[PDB]
Amino acid sequence: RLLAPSDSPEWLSFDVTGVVRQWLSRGGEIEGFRLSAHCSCDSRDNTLQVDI
Amino acid sequence: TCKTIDMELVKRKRIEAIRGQILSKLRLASPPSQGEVPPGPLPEAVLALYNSTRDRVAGDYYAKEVTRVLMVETHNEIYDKFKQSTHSIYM
Amino acid sequence: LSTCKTIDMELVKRKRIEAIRGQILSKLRLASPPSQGEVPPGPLPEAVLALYNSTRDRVAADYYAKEVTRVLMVETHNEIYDKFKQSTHSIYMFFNTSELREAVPEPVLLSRAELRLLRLKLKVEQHVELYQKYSNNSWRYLSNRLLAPSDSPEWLSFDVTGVVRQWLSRGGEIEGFRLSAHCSCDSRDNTLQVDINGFMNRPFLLLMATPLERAQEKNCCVRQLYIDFRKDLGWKWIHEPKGYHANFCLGPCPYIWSLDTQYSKVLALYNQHNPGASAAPCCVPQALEPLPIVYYVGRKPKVEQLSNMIVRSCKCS
Amino acid sequence: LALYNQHNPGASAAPCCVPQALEPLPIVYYVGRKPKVEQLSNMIVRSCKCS
Amino acid sequence: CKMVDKKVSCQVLGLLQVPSVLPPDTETLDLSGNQLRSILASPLGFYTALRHLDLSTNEISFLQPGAFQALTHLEHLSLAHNRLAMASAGGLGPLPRVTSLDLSGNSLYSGLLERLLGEAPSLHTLSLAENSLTRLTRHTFRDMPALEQLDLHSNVLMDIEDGAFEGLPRLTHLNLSRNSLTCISDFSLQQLRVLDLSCNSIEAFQTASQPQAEFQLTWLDLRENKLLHFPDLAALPRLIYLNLSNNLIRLPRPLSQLLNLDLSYNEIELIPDSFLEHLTSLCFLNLSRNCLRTFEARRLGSLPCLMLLDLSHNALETLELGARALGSLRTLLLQGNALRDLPPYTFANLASLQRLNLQGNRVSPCGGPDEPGPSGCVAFSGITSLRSLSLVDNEIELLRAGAFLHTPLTELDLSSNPGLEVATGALGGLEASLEVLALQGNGLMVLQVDLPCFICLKRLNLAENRLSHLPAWTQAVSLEVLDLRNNSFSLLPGSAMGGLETSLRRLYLQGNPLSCCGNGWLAAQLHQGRVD
Repeated sequence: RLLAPSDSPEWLSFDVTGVVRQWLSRGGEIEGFRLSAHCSCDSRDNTLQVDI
Repeated sequence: TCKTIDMELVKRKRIEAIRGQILSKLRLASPPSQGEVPPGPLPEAVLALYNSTRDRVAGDYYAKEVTRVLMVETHNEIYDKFKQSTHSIYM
Repeated sequence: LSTCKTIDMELVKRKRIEAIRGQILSKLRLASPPSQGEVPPGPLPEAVLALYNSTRDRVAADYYAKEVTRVLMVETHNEIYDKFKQSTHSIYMFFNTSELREAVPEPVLLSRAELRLLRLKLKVEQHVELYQKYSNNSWRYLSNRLLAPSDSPEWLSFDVTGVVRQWLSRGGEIEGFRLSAHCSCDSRDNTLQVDINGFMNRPFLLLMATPLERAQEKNCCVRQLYIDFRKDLGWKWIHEPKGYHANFCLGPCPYIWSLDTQYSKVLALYNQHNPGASAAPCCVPQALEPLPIVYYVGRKPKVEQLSNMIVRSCKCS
Repeated sequence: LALYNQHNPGASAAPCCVPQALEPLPIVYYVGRKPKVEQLSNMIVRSCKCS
Repeated sequence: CKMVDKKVSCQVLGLLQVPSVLPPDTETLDLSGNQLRSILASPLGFYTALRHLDLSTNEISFLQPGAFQALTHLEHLSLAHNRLAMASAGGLGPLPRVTSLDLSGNSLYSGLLERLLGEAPSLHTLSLAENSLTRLTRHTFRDMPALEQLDLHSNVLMDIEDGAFEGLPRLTHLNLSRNSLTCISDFSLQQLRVLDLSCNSIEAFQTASQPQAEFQLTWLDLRENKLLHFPDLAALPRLIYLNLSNNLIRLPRPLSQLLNLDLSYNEIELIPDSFLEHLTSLCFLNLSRNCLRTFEARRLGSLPCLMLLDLSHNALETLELGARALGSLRTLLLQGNALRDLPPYTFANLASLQRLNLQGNRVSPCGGPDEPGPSGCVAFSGITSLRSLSLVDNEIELLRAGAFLHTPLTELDLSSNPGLEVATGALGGLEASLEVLALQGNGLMVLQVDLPCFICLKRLNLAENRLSHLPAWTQAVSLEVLDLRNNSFSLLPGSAMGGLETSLRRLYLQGNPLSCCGNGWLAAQLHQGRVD
C-alpha cells in the first residue's frame, strides 16, 4: 500500500479473506501477519516510518 | 409467470440496435464511401496492429453478521521472539 | 395526442416503500418482524456500538470508440546499451517520446495505454515488479505482477496510462521503465529468472486515444427517497440507524429505431437512452452500497450488514 | 441464486434481465483511403443478471 | 435524356447537373439517382409547365430561396433520399398548388422544417418518414388546412406538445410507426380515421373526456408496444379494427362496432365475465399465445357474430362452450394446448363450425351413439357442418368405427400418431365426401381401408410408415398423388395397382428399399406421369 501523508489519525484496511479462510480450515495454533517497508533491489535497506 | 416472447422479434430488434450503436459510437452521420479505397489486402503493419489488439493477454443476496477479533497483545511472546525492529512490525 | 408530461411520485414512493419492506424482511430470512418485547430495556452495550461504528466507517465519455496506435520500444543500441546496461537484477525498456507524441498529438486525448511483454521462460515461478524512470538517476514504483508458471509463451500487460500522459506533457526525448525482480530486505540475493524477447516482438505500448478529428427531467436518473423505520414503516425493532437514504431509480429508456443515416445531434440520444443496444432497455441501478443495522433477536443484540441497498447511479439497461 | 446477486427490488419496481459482463470489439475500416483500427466498447454479452 | 411526348426520363446515373438544352414543352421531369449537388434557380426556372419533379436519390444540399416558386403548375415534388440537413434560408418558397410533397430520408431536424417548410394551401399528402425529427410543438406544422395524409415512421419522436395538430383541421390518415413515443395523455384529433402507433415504446394509452365532438377513429394499431392495460375505448365508438399484439396487456357498449380484434402474444391469464359481453358485432378474435387457462363463453348470446376464434398455444385445460352461444363460429383453432377431458358434445353444439384444428391437444374420439367408448371422450360423429379437421400429434391409441360417421368432411389428417391402430370401417361415412387423407409417420403396418370406395379421394400421404400391403386396385380412381416414402414395400405388383395411369400424376417411391429387376410395372410408370 502507498500511505499518503496525513496530519490526522486514519484507518487503513487490507483484504485478507483468502488467508483467514485457510486459518479457519487448517490453520496452526497461532498465525499472524507482518507489516514491512519496501526494499529496492540495489542492496538497499529501509525503515518503517509509520506509527501504529 | 406468463410470457410474450418471439425469438425472431428480439433478434431483429437487437440487430437494429447493434447497427445504430456501431454507427453512433463512431459518430458517423452516414457510412463512408469505398470508391477511393486502394485494392488488395491490408498493409502488414495494420494487420499486425489488429492482431495485437485482438488477442488476449494474461495481464450473496442474504444479509451477513459482522464480528470483531482483536490481536493478541504484545504482553506474551509477541516481543519475546519477534522484536519490533525498525525493519517491520508484527501482528 | 398530447404526450404525458407530469410525473407523480407518491404512488412511486409507496411502491418503493413496500418493496423495501419486503426486501428487508427477505434478506434477513425473517418471514415476520422479530420478537421485540423480550429485549432488556435501556442503553445498548458499548462494545456493540463500537463494532457498529467500526463497520459503518470508511477505510482505505467512454461510450465512444478509441483509435488504437502502437509504438515499439527503441532498439537496445541507442540509449539502453551504454549507461543503463542490462544486469541480472533488472531489464530496462526505453521509448522514444517523439513518435509517442506523434501517435497521440495531445495528452488529454489519451484514454488508456498499456505496455506489452512476451515472456519466454515456462516453469520457474517468479515475482516481478515494474518501475518508472523519474530522472537521469532515480526510479519510482508503479506496480508489480506475480507471474504464473506455464508451458507456453504468454504475453504480459501492465497499465501505464498515467506515466504516458505525464511523458506527453512534461517528458524528455527518451523515457523508460525497469522490470526487476522482487527483493525483500531479508532476501539478500534475488535475480530476474524470467526471460523475455528482445533481450521480433519487442515490448511496446498499445495506445488508445480518441482521434483528434473526433475531439468534440424525465429520463432515467436517480431520485432521492428518505425512508424512516419509525415513521414511514413503523418499526421499533431496529435500534440503529434510525433511517437511511434508500433513493431509487425512475425514468423510461425508450428504444431508438436506428437508420443508416441520421442527424449529428441525434446520435447523442443513443448514448443516454440505449447504451447497451438491448432489445428493451430498462432503467436499472448502476452502483449499490450496503447498509449495516443493529437489531435484537430474543435476548441477543446483533450487528448485521445488509448488502446492495443504497442506489448511487442509474443507467438504462 | 447467482442470477440475483445484484437484486434490489426497491429501486426499479420492475426487475429486468440485463447484461452483467461485456467485452470490447476491435474493427478495421477505411476512412476514404487511410486504414483505421478502432476498438468499440461494450459490444458483446457474456453473462446476464436480474436487476 | 430519354425523350418522349412531354416526358424527359433522365437515366438512372451519370448526371452531375440539370440539363439545359431540353425544351420547356415537356410536362413531366425525372432526375432520380443522379449526382446533382445543388439546385440553382436559373436552369430550373427555364421549364415552366411541369407537373412532376422527381429529385430522389441525389446529393442536393442547397436550394435557391426562389427556385421552386416560379414553377406555376408544379403538382408533385419528391425530394426523398437527399442531403437537405446540411443547409439555406427560405428553402421551399410558397408553393402555389402542390398535392404531394415528399421529404423522406433527408436526416431532417426539429426546427429545420419550420425554417424550410412554407405555406402550401393545397397540400394533400406530406411524408417525413426516415428522417430524424424529435419533437412536434405547436409551431412545427402551420398553414396547411388541406393536409390529409401525414407519414412520420422511422423518426425519433419522443414528445408531442398540446396543440401540434391544431393547424390541420382535415387530417384523416396519420402514421407514427417505428417512432420512440412513450406515453399518450389524451386524444383531441376528431377527424382522424387511420392511426398507426405500431412498433413504438408506448406504455399507456388514454383518450379525452366530455366529448363535444364525436371522435371518428376506425383503424387503430398498437402492436409491439409495452401496454400494461386494455385501454378505455368509450371515446371511439366507430372503431372497427384493433391490433394489440406483443403488448404486456393483463385483464383485471363502448365497442358496439368493433369488427376485428387481435390480442395475441399478451399475458391474458384469464378472461373476465363482462369483457366478452360488450364486444358484440365482432367477427375475428385472436387470443393466441396468451396463457389462457380456460375459455368460459358460457353466457347465451355471447359473440353472436363471431366468425373465427384463435385460442392456439395457450395451455388451455378446459372449454366451457355453451349451446347456441357462438352461432356463427366458422373457423376454430385449438392447437398447441393440452386438452385431456371434455364433455362429448362440446364441438357438437356449434352451428356452423367448418375447420377445427386440434393438433397436440391429446383428445381421443369415441365410438358413437351405439357401441359407446371410454369416459372423457369427444364426439366427432354428430357434426354435420364440419368440413376440415386435423388430429395430428394427439396420440390416439385406438380408432373407432363410427368416430366420423356423420361428418361429411373433405379433409382429414391423422399423421404423427405413433402406435395408431385403425379399426375397420373407421372412415365409414366419409367415402363420398372425404377428399384428402394423411397418415404419414403413424408406424402402422397394414392399411385395412375401403380404398376403392373413396371415389372422391384426391391425394394420399402414407410416408414414414411400415406399410406391408394395400388392397388391389380395380379401377382408375381419381387419386392424383400417392406418397409411400420410407415404407416397407420393396417389390410392387402391377395388377394390384390397377389403373393408376389416367388420373395419377405423382406416386413417390424415394427412400424405399426398392430393388432393380423386380418391379417391371414401376419401369413403365416412371416413363410417363411421375418421376421418383
